[PDB]
Amino acid sequence: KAARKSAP
Amino acid sequence: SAEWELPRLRTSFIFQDDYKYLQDLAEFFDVKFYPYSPPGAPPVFAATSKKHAVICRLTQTTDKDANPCEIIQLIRDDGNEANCASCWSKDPITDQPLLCIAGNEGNVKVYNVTEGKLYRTLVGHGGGINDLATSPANPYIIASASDDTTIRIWSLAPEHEKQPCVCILGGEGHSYDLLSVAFHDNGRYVLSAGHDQVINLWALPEFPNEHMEIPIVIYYPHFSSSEIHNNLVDCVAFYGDLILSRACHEDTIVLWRIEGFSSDDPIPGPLDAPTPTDMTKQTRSYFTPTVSPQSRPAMFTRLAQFHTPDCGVQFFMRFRMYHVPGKHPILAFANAKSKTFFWDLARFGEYARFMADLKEAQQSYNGRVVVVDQGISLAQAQQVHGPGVGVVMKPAWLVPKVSASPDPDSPFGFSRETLQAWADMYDLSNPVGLIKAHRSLAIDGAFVGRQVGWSPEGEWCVVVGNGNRALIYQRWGKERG
Repeated sequence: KAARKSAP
Repeated sequence: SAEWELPRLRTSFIFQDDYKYLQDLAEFFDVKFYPYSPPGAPPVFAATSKKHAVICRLTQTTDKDANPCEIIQLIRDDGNEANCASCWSKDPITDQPLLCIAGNEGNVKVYNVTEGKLYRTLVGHGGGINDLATSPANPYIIASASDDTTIRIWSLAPEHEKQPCVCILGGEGHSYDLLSVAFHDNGRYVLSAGHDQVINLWALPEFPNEHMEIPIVIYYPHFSSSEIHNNLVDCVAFYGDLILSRACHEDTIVLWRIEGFSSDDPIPGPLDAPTPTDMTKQTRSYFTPTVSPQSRPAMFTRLAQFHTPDCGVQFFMRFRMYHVPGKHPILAFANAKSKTFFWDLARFGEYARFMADLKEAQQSYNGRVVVVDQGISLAQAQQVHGPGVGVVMKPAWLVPKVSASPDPDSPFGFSRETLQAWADMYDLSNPVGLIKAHRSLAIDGAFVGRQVGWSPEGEWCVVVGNGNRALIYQRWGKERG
Protein backbone atom coordinates (compact mmCIF):
# COMPACT_ATOMS: atom_id res chain seq x y z
CA LYS A 1 0.00 0.00 0.00
CA ALA A 2 2.19 2.91 1.27
CA ALA A 3 5.67 3.64 0.01
CA ARG A 4 8.61 3.39 2.50
CA LYS A 5 12.03 5.14 2.53
CA SER A 6 13.57 3.47 5.59
CA ALA A 7 14.89 -0.15 5.60
CA PRO A 8 12.35 -2.86 6.70
CA SER B 1 41.22 -9.84 -23.28
CA ALA B 2 38.25 -10.16 -20.83
CA GLU B 3 36.00 -7.24 -22.00
CA TRP B 4 32.99 -9.48 -21.22
CA GLU B 5 33.95 -10.09 -17.61
CA LEU B 6 31.38 -9.05 -14.98
CA PRO B 7 32.11 -8.28 -11.30
CA ARG B 8 32.29 -10.62 -8.31
CA LEU B 9 32.11 -9.87 -4.58
CA ARG B 10 35.62 -9.13 -3.21
CA THR B 11 35.19 -7.16 0.06
CA SER B 12 32.42 -6.01 2.41
CA PHE B 13 32.33 -3.76 5.49
CA ILE B 14 29.97 -2.63 8.22
CA PHE B 15 30.72 0.85 9.58
CA GLN B 16 29.61 1.40 13.18
CA ASP B 17 26.03 2.49 13.91
CA ASP B 18 26.00 6.31 14.03
CA TYR B 19 22.28 7.12 14.30
CA LYS B 20 20.49 4.62 16.64
CA TYR B 21 20.24 7.32 19.45
CA LEU B 22 19.03 10.09 17.10
CA GLN B 23 12.92 0.80 10.78
CA ASP B 24 16.58 0.40 11.67
CA LEU B 25 18.11 3.82 11.48
CA ALA B 26 21.74 3.67 10.21
CA GLU B 27 22.27 3.83 6.42
CA PHE B 28 24.83 4.61 3.82
CA PHE B 29 22.60 6.67 1.49
CA ASP B 30 25.31 7.66 -0.98
CA VAL B 31 28.62 6.61 -2.56
CA LYS B 32 30.62 8.55 -5.12
CA PHE B 33 34.01 7.91 -6.75
CA TYR B 34 36.30 10.91 -7.08
CA PRO B 35 36.36 11.71 -10.79
CA TYR B 36 39.22 14.20 -11.21
CA SER B 37 42.29 12.00 -10.46
CA PRO B 38 44.88 11.30 -13.15
CA PRO B 39 44.45 8.22 -15.30
CA GLY B 40 45.66 5.18 -13.39
CA ALA B 41 45.55 6.73 -9.92
CA PRO B 42 44.16 4.51 -7.17
CA PRO B 43 40.42 5.01 -7.02
CA VAL B 44 38.89 6.91 -4.11
CA PHE B 45 35.30 6.95 -3.02
CA ALA B 46 33.29 8.70 -0.34
CA ALA B 47 30.46 6.76 1.37
CA THR B 48 27.99 9.06 3.19
CA SER B 49 26.05 7.78 6.23
CA LYS B 50 23.52 9.94 8.14
CA LYS B 51 26.35 11.46 10.22
CA HIS B 52 29.67 10.66 8.52
CA ALA B 53 31.61 10.74 5.31
CA VAL B 54 33.90 7.61 4.99
CA ILE B 55 36.61 8.19 2.41
CA CYS B 56 38.26 4.96 1.06
CA ARG B 57 41.02 4.03 -1.36
CA LEU B 58 40.88 0.82 -3.36
CA THR B 59 44.10 -0.95 -4.46
CA GLN B 60 44.15 -4.22 -6.39
CA THR B 61 45.81 -7.05 -4.49
CA THR B 62 47.55 -10.31 -5.40
CA ASP B 63 46.36 -11.87 -2.16
CA LYS B 64 42.78 -13.04 -1.91
CA ASP B 65 42.98 -12.58 1.91
CA ALA B 66 44.40 -9.08 1.80
CA ASN B 67 42.11 -6.03 2.21
CA PRO B 68 42.00 -3.83 -0.91
CA CYS B 69 39.91 -1.15 0.95
CA GLU B 70 41.66 1.42 3.15
CA ILE B 71 39.92 4.27 5.00
CA ILE B 72 42.05 7.38 4.55
CA GLN B 73 39.58 9.92 6.07
CA LEU B 74 36.58 9.89 8.30
CA ILE B 75 34.53 13.07 8.88
CA ARG B 76 31.69 13.49 11.36
CA ASP B 77 29.10 16.21 10.58
CA ASP B 78 28.79 17.60 14.11
CA GLY B 79 25.39 19.26 13.56
CA ASN B 80 21.91 17.96 14.33
CA GLU B 81 20.82 16.83 10.85
CA ALA B 82 20.81 13.52 8.90
CA ASN B 83 22.68 13.54 5.54
CA CYS B 84 21.80 11.61 2.47
CA ALA B 85 23.47 13.33 -0.54
CA SER B 86 26.93 13.94 -1.89
CA CYS B 87 28.91 14.96 -4.92
CA TRP B 88 32.51 15.94 -5.67
CA SER B 89 33.90 19.26 -6.73
CA LYS B 90 37.33 20.91 -6.60
CA ASP B 91 38.75 24.09 -5.04
CA PRO B 92 38.96 26.65 -7.90
CA ILE B 93 42.31 27.99 -6.59
CA THR B 94 44.10 24.89 -5.24
CA ASP B 95 42.44 22.14 -7.29
CA GLN B 96 42.13 20.08 -4.09
CA PRO B 97 39.15 17.68 -3.77
CA LEU B 98 35.88 19.10 -2.28
CA LEU B 99 33.23 16.74 -0.94
CA CYS B 100 29.69 18.27 -0.86
CA ILE B 101 27.29 16.77 1.64
CA ALA B 102 23.66 17.64 2.21
CA GLY B 103 20.64 16.42 4.19
CA ASN B 104 17.59 17.40 6.12
CA GLU B 105 18.67 20.89 7.28
CA GLY B 106 18.82 22.11 3.70
CA ASN B 107 22.36 23.38 3.45
CA VAL B 108 25.19 22.03 1.25
CA LYS B 109 28.30 21.50 3.33
CA VAL B 110 31.47 21.65 1.25
CA TYR B 111 34.43 19.89 2.89
CA ASN B 112 38.16 20.12 2.15
CA VAL B 113 38.70 16.35 2.72
CA THR B 114 42.48 16.15 2.51
CA GLU B 115 42.86 18.76 5.30
CA GLY B 116 39.67 17.70 7.25
CA LYS B 117 38.13 21.23 7.08
CA LEU B 118 34.85 22.98 6.13
CA TYR B 119 35.61 24.94 2.99
CA ARG B 120 32.18 26.63 2.75
CA THR B 121 28.40 26.20 3.25
CA LEU B 122 25.74 26.79 0.50
CA VAL B 123 22.66 28.26 2.16
CA GLY B 124 19.31 29.08 0.41
CA HIS B 125 17.08 26.03 0.17
CA GLY B 126 13.87 26.05 2.19
CA GLY B 127 13.82 22.32 3.02
CA GLY B 128 15.88 19.16 3.22
CA ILE B 129 18.16 18.27 0.29
CA ASN B 130 17.71 14.78 -1.15
CA ASP B 131 20.20 14.72 -4.04
CA LEU B 132 23.26 16.49 -5.45
CA ALA B 133 24.99 16.26 -8.85
CA THR B 134 28.05 17.96 -10.23
CA SER B 135 28.05 19.19 -13.83
CA PRO B 136 30.20 17.10 -16.19
CA ALA B 137 31.03 20.22 -18.17
CA ASN B 138 32.06 22.29 -15.24
CA PRO B 139 33.25 20.81 -11.93
CA TYR B 140 32.44 24.03 -10.06
CA ILE B 141 28.64 23.77 -10.93
CA ILE B 142 26.50 21.70 -8.55
CA ALA B 143 22.71 21.07 -8.60
CA SER B 144 20.71 20.30 -5.49
CA ALA B 145 17.18 18.81 -5.32
CA SER B 146 15.05 19.64 -2.32
CA ASP B 147 11.88 19.17 -0.32
CA ASP B 148 11.20 22.86 -1.14
CA THR B 149 10.32 21.41 -4.59
CA THR B 150 13.01 23.41 -6.40
CA ILE B 151 16.45 22.69 -7.90
CA ARG B 152 19.18 25.28 -7.15
CA ILE B 153 22.18 25.50 -9.35
CA TRP B 154 25.33 26.68 -7.58
CA SER B 155 28.81 27.83 -8.72
CA LEU B 156 31.89 27.44 -6.57
CA ALA B 157 33.85 29.63 -8.99
CA PRO B 158 35.49 32.67 -7.35
CA GLU B 159 33.47 35.21 -9.38
CA HIS B 160 30.20 33.90 -7.72
CA GLU B 161 31.51 33.68 -4.16
CA LYS B 162 29.24 36.44 -2.75
CA GLN B 163 26.09 34.94 -4.39
CA PRO B 164 26.75 31.34 -5.42
CA CYS B 165 23.19 30.53 -6.60
CA VAL B 166 23.28 30.94 -10.37
CA CYS B 167 19.92 29.38 -11.22
CA ILE B 168 16.66 28.25 -9.65
CA LEU B 169 14.45 25.70 -11.39
CA GLY B 170 11.06 26.79 -10.05
CA GLY B 171 7.60 27.87 -11.37
CA GLU B 172 5.14 24.99 -11.32
CA GLY B 173 7.09 22.17 -13.04
CA HIS B 174 7.14 20.29 -9.73
CA SER B 175 4.54 20.13 -6.92
CA TYR B 176 6.16 17.96 -4.29
CA ASP B 177 9.48 16.91 -2.78
CA LEU B 178 12.31 16.20 -5.24
CA LEU B 179 14.27 12.94 -4.92
CA SER B 180 16.66 12.97 -7.94
CA VAL B 181 18.58 15.46 -10.11
CA ALA B 182 21.01 14.62 -12.94
CA PHE B 183 23.07 16.57 -15.55
CA HIS B 184 23.52 15.76 -19.20
CA ASP B 185 27.19 15.34 -20.32
CA ASN B 186 27.02 18.71 -22.02
CA GLY B 187 26.19 20.46 -18.68
CA ARG B 188 23.22 22.37 -20.21
CA TYR B 189 20.36 19.94 -19.55
CA VAL B 190 19.17 18.83 -16.15
CA LEU B 191 16.71 16.06 -15.24
CA SER B 192 14.65 16.25 -12.03
CA ALA B 193 12.07 13.89 -10.44
CA GLY B 194 10.39 13.02 -7.12
CA HIS B 195 7.15 12.40 -5.27
CA ASP B 196 4.95 14.22 -7.75
CA GLN B 197 5.69 11.50 -10.36
CA VAL B 198 6.85 14.12 -12.87
CA ILE B 199 10.15 13.80 -14.74
CA ASN B 200 11.26 17.19 -16.06
CA LEU B 201 14.06 18.14 -18.46
CA TRP B 202 15.36 21.69 -18.14
CA ALA B 203 17.66 23.73 -20.33
CA LEU B 204 20.14 25.86 -18.53
CA PRO B 205 21.35 29.16 -20.00
CA GLU B 206 25.02 30.21 -20.02
CA PHE B 207 25.96 31.66 -16.67
CA PRO B 208 28.03 34.81 -16.87
CA ASN B 209 31.62 34.83 -15.53
CA GLU B 210 30.85 37.64 -13.10
CA HIS B 211 28.85 38.34 -9.94
CA MET B 212 25.10 37.63 -10.28
CA GLU B 213 23.00 39.62 -7.80
CA ILE B 214 20.11 37.19 -8.38
CA PRO B 215 19.99 33.66 -9.82
CA ILE B 216 18.39 33.15 -13.22
CA VAL B 217 14.90 31.71 -12.55
CA ILE B 218 13.49 29.12 -14.94
CA TYR B 219 9.70 28.73 -14.73
CA TYR B 220 9.15 26.00 -17.35
CA PRO B 221 10.88 22.71 -18.21
CA HIS B 222 11.36 22.01 -21.94
CA PHE B 223 9.98 18.54 -21.51
CA SER B 224 7.66 17.35 -18.81
CA SER B 225 5.94 14.05 -18.09
CA SER B 226 4.19 12.13 -15.37
CA GLU B 227 3.38 9.32 -17.83
CA ILE B 228 6.48 7.10 -17.89
CA HIS B 229 5.81 5.76 -14.40
CA ASN B 230 2.68 5.39 -12.29
CA ASN B 231 4.42 6.02 -8.98
CA LEU B 232 6.89 8.35 -7.29
CA VAL B 233 10.22 8.51 -9.14
CA ASP B 234 13.40 8.33 -7.10
CA CYS B 235 16.22 8.01 -9.58
CA VAL B 236 16.74 9.69 -12.97
CA ALA B 237 19.82 9.72 -15.21
CA PHE B 238 20.80 10.49 -18.75
CA TYR B 239 22.50 7.76 -20.71
CA GLY B 240 23.89 9.86 -23.57
CA ASP B 241 20.67 11.41 -24.88
CA LEU B 242 18.50 8.53 -23.65
CA ILE B 243 16.90 8.52 -20.21
CA LEU B 244 16.99 5.95 -17.36
CA SER B 245 14.53 6.17 -14.50
CA ARG B 246 12.92 4.08 -11.72
CA ALA B 247 9.78 4.45 -9.70
CA CYS B 248 8.51 2.84 -6.51
CA HIS B 249 6.32 -0.31 -6.71
CA GLU B 250 7.39 -1.26 -10.25
CA ASP B 251 10.40 -3.57 -10.10
CA THR B 252 12.01 -1.97 -13.21
CA ILE B 253 14.60 0.56 -14.47
CA VAL B 254 12.97 2.13 -17.59
CA LEU B 255 15.12 3.13 -20.60
CA TRP B 256 13.23 5.66 -22.67
CA ARG B 257 13.75 8.64 -25.00
CA ILE B 258 12.29 12.05 -25.56
CA GLU B 259 11.14 12.22 -29.23
CA GLY B 260 13.08 14.91 -31.14
CA PHE B 261 15.66 15.43 -28.39
CA SER B 262 19.23 15.55 -29.53
CA SER B 263 22.08 17.24 -27.74
CA ASP B 264 23.60 18.03 -31.16
CA ASP B 265 20.81 20.58 -31.70
CA PRO B 266 21.15 24.14 -30.37
CA ILE B 267 20.12 24.61 -26.74
CA PRO B 268 16.58 26.05 -26.63
CA GLY B 269 15.94 29.31 -24.72
CA PRO B 270 13.59 29.79 -21.80
CA LEU B 271 10.68 31.09 -23.89
CA ASP B 272 10.79 28.10 -26.27
CA ALA B 273 9.54 25.96 -23.44
CA PRO B 274 6.03 24.59 -23.48
CA THR B 275 3.52 25.69 -20.86
CA PRO B 276 0.80 23.57 -19.20
CA THR B 277 -2.16 25.11 -21.00
CA ASP B 278 -4.38 22.06 -20.83
CA MET B 279 -4.33 20.48 -17.36
CA THR B 280 -5.43 17.15 -18.92
CA LYS B 281 -2.18 16.68 -20.88
CA GLN B 282 0.30 14.93 -18.59
CA THR B 283 3.22 15.14 -21.08
CA ARG B 284 4.40 18.29 -22.92
CA SER B 285 7.53 18.91 -24.90
CA TYR B 286 9.35 21.52 -26.90
CA PHE B 287 11.14 18.76 -28.79
CA THR B 288 8.15 17.03 -30.40
CA PRO B 289 8.67 15.95 -34.05
CA THR B 290 6.20 17.50 -36.60
CA VAL B 291 5.65 14.31 -38.72
CA SER B 292 3.30 11.64 -37.38
CA PRO B 293 -0.15 10.17 -38.21
CA GLN B 294 -1.27 11.11 -34.67
CA SER B 295 -2.76 14.59 -34.29
CA ARG B 296 -0.70 14.98 -31.08
CA PRO B 297 2.53 13.05 -31.91
CA ALA B 298 4.14 10.83 -29.30
CA MET B 299 6.51 12.91 -27.09
CA PHE B 300 8.46 9.96 -25.68
CA THR B 301 9.06 6.28 -26.51
CA ARG B 302 9.57 3.57 -23.86
CA LEU B 303 12.49 1.58 -25.15
CA ALA B 304 13.22 -1.16 -22.66
CA GLN B 305 12.69 -2.29 -19.04
CA PHE B 306 15.44 -3.78 -16.89
CA HIS B 307 13.89 -6.26 -14.42
CA THR B 308 14.71 -5.38 -10.82
CA PRO B 309 12.58 -7.91 -8.79
CA ASP B 310 11.83 -7.51 -5.07
CA CYS B 311 12.09 -3.82 -4.43
CA GLY B 312 8.55 -3.99 -3.02
CA VAL B 313 7.34 -0.70 -1.55
CA GLN B 314 10.92 0.58 -0.97
CA PHE B 315 12.08 3.86 -2.43
CA PHE B 316 15.24 5.85 -2.37
CA MET B 317 17.25 3.27 -4.22
CA ARG B 318 19.55 4.41 -6.99
CA PHE B 319 21.18 2.66 -9.99
CA ARG B 320 24.37 3.56 -11.75
CA MET B 321 25.87 3.13 -15.19
CA TYR B 322 29.55 2.68 -15.99
CA HIS B 323 29.97 4.65 -19.19
CA VAL B 324 33.51 5.39 -20.38
CA PRO B 325 34.92 5.33 -23.92
CA GLY B 326 36.58 2.03 -24.84
CA LYS B 327 34.77 -0.14 -22.28
CA HIS B 328 31.41 -1.84 -22.19
CA PRO B 329 28.57 0.15 -20.62
CA ILE B 330 27.41 -1.66 -17.47
CA LEU B 331 24.25 -1.00 -15.44
CA ALA B 332 24.23 -1.87 -11.73
CA PHE B 333 21.51 -1.80 -9.09
CA ALA B 334 20.78 -3.56 -5.77
CA ASN B 335 17.21 -4.37 -4.72
CA ALA B 336 15.41 -4.38 -1.33
CA LYS B 337 15.94 -8.17 -0.76
CA SER B 338 19.67 -8.77 -0.78
CA LYS B 339 20.63 -8.96 -4.51
CA THR B 340 22.97 -7.00 -6.78
CA PHE B 341 22.12 -6.98 -10.54
CA PHE B 342 24.37 -6.28 -13.53
CA TRP B 343 23.62 -5.75 -17.25
CA ASP B 344 26.35 -5.41 -19.85
CA LEU B 345 24.70 -3.24 -22.51
CA ALA B 346 27.14 -4.33 -25.28
CA ARG B 347 25.72 -7.89 -25.01
CA PHE B 348 22.41 -6.69 -26.40
CA GLY B 349 23.95 -5.67 -29.73
CA GLU B 350 25.94 -8.86 -30.31
CA TYR B 351 22.99 -10.97 -29.32
CA ALA B 352 20.87 -8.97 -31.77
CA ARG B 353 23.44 -9.44 -34.57
CA PHE B 354 23.66 -13.15 -33.80
CA MET B 355 19.84 -13.70 -33.90
CA ALA B 356 19.50 -11.57 -37.13
CA ASP B 357 22.16 -13.79 -38.76
CA LEU B 358 20.57 -16.94 -37.29
CA LYS B 359 17.10 -15.84 -38.53
CA GLU B 360 18.53 -15.00 -42.05
CA ALA B 361 20.33 -18.35 -42.24
CA GLN B 362 17.25 -20.35 -41.15
CA GLN B 363 15.12 -18.75 -43.92
CA SER B 364 17.78 -19.07 -46.66
CA TYR B 365 18.90 -22.71 -45.85
CA ASN B 366 15.59 -24.19 -44.72
CA GLY B 367 16.69 -24.56 -41.06
CA ARG B 368 20.09 -26.12 -42.04
CA VAL B 369 22.20 -23.90 -39.73
CA VAL B 370 25.30 -24.79 -37.76
CA VAL B 371 26.50 -22.27 -35.15
CA VAL B 372 30.08 -22.09 -34.13
CA ASP B 373 31.57 -20.06 -31.23
CA GLN B 374 33.78 -16.99 -31.89
CA GLY B 375 37.44 -17.37 -30.63
CA ILE B 376 37.91 -21.31 -36.38
CA SER B 377 37.02 -18.50 -38.85
CA LEU B 378 33.60 -18.16 -40.63
CA ALA B 379 35.31 -18.94 -43.94
CA GLN B 380 36.82 -22.20 -42.73
CA ALA B 381 33.67 -23.45 -40.95
CA GLN B 382 31.80 -23.05 -44.35
CA GLN B 383 34.26 -25.49 -46.05
CA VAL B 384 33.72 -28.11 -43.33
CA HIS B 385 29.87 -28.33 -43.61
CA GLY B 386 29.49 -27.62 -47.31
CA PRO B 387 27.44 -25.11 -49.32
CA GLY B 388 24.03 -26.63 -48.33
CA VAL B 389 24.58 -25.59 -44.67
CA GLY B 390 24.38 -22.08 -43.14
CA VAL B 391 27.13 -21.14 -40.70
CA VAL B 392 26.57 -18.54 -37.94
CA MET B 393 29.31 -17.27 -35.59
CA LYS B 394 28.01 -17.14 -31.95
CA PRO B 395 29.57 -15.00 -29.21
CA ALA B 396 31.49 -17.18 -26.69
CA TRP B 397 29.60 -15.70 -23.66
CA LEU B 398 26.27 -16.76 -25.06
CA VAL B 399 26.05 -20.20 -23.38
CA PRO B 400 23.31 -22.80 -24.05
CA LYS B 401 21.18 -24.79 -21.50
CA VAL B 402 13.85 -17.85 -34.93
CA SER B 403 12.79 -21.50 -34.73
CA ALA B 404 14.05 -24.04 -32.19
CA SER B 405 15.89 -27.30 -33.12
CA PRO B 406 13.37 -29.88 -34.58
CA ASP B 407 14.34 -32.67 -32.05
CA PRO B 408 16.69 -32.75 -28.99
CA ASP B 409 19.62 -34.39 -30.78
CA SER B 410 19.46 -32.45 -34.08
CA PRO B 411 22.73 -30.79 -35.19
CA PHE B 412 20.89 -27.58 -36.17
CA GLY B 413 19.67 -24.77 -33.94
CA PHE B 414 18.98 -24.63 -30.21
CA SER B 415 16.27 -25.88 -27.88
CA ARG B 416 13.29 -23.69 -27.06
CA GLU B 417 14.54 -23.50 -23.48
CA THR B 418 17.92 -22.23 -24.61
CA LEU B 419 16.35 -19.61 -26.82
CA GLN B 420 13.87 -18.45 -24.14
CA ALA B 421 16.58 -18.11 -21.51
CA TRP B 422 18.73 -16.00 -23.89
CA ALA B 423 15.76 -13.87 -24.90
CA ASP B 424 14.88 -13.20 -21.24
CA MET B 425 18.32 -11.63 -20.83
CA TYR B 426 19.07 -10.05 -24.21
CA ASP B 427 15.98 -9.61 -26.37
CA LEU B 428 15.01 -5.90 -26.73
CA SER B 429 12.00 -6.23 -28.98
CA ASN B 430 9.33 -5.57 -26.40
CA PRO B 431 9.22 -2.11 -24.66
CA VAL B 432 7.00 -3.58 -21.83
CA GLY B 433 9.06 -6.76 -21.52
CA LEU B 434 11.32 -7.45 -18.53
CA ILE B 435 15.00 -7.91 -19.09
CA LYS B 436 16.50 -10.45 -16.76
CA ALA B 437 19.83 -9.47 -15.16
CA HIS B 438 22.93 -10.75 -16.85
CA ARG B 439 24.30 -11.31 -13.39
CA SER B 440 22.55 -11.61 -10.07
CA LEU B 441 24.64 -11.93 -6.89
CA ALA B 442 23.25 -12.77 -3.48
CA ILE B 443 24.11 -10.70 -0.44
CA ASP B 444 24.34 -12.20 3.07
CA GLY B 445 21.90 -10.66 5.45
CA ALA B 446 19.06 -8.29 4.84
CA PHE B 447 20.33 -5.42 2.62
CA VAL B 448 18.53 -2.63 0.81
CA GLY B 449 20.59 -0.97 -1.88
CA ARG B 450 20.77 2.85 -1.74
CA GLN B 451 23.46 3.71 -4.22
CA VAL B 452 26.03 2.30 -6.61
CA GLY B 453 29.44 3.68 -7.61
CA TRP B 454 31.97 2.68 -10.29
CA SER B 455 35.70 3.40 -10.29
CA PRO B 456 37.12 5.33 -13.25
CA GLU B 457 38.52 2.17 -14.86
CA GLY B 458 35.49 0.02 -14.09
CA GLU B 459 37.35 -2.64 -12.04
CA TRP B 460 35.41 -1.84 -8.84
CA CYS B 461 31.72 -1.42 -8.15
CA VAL B 462 30.67 -0.31 -4.66
CA VAL B 463 27.09 -0.77 -3.54
CA VAL B 464 26.05 0.87 -0.24
CA GLY B 465 22.96 0.61 1.89
CA ASN B 466 21.35 -0.12 5.23
CA GLY B 467 23.17 -0.98 8.44
CA ASN B 468 26.00 1.23 7.14
CA ARG B 469 27.11 -1.64 4.90
CA ALA B 470 29.31 -1.43 1.80
CA LEU B 471 29.72 -4.23 -0.72
CA ILE B 472 32.72 -3.95 -3.04
CA TYR B 473 32.58 -6.02 -6.25
CA GLN B 474 35.65 -6.46 -8.48
CA ARG B 475 36.60 -7.65 -11.95
CA TRP B 476 39.97 -7.90 -13.76
CA GLY B 477 41.57 -8.66 -10.39
CA LYS B 478 45.29 -9.45 -9.80
CA GLU B 479 44.58 -12.23 -7.20
CA ARG B 480 46.91 -15.26 -7.48
CA GLY B 481 45.49 -18.79 -6.82
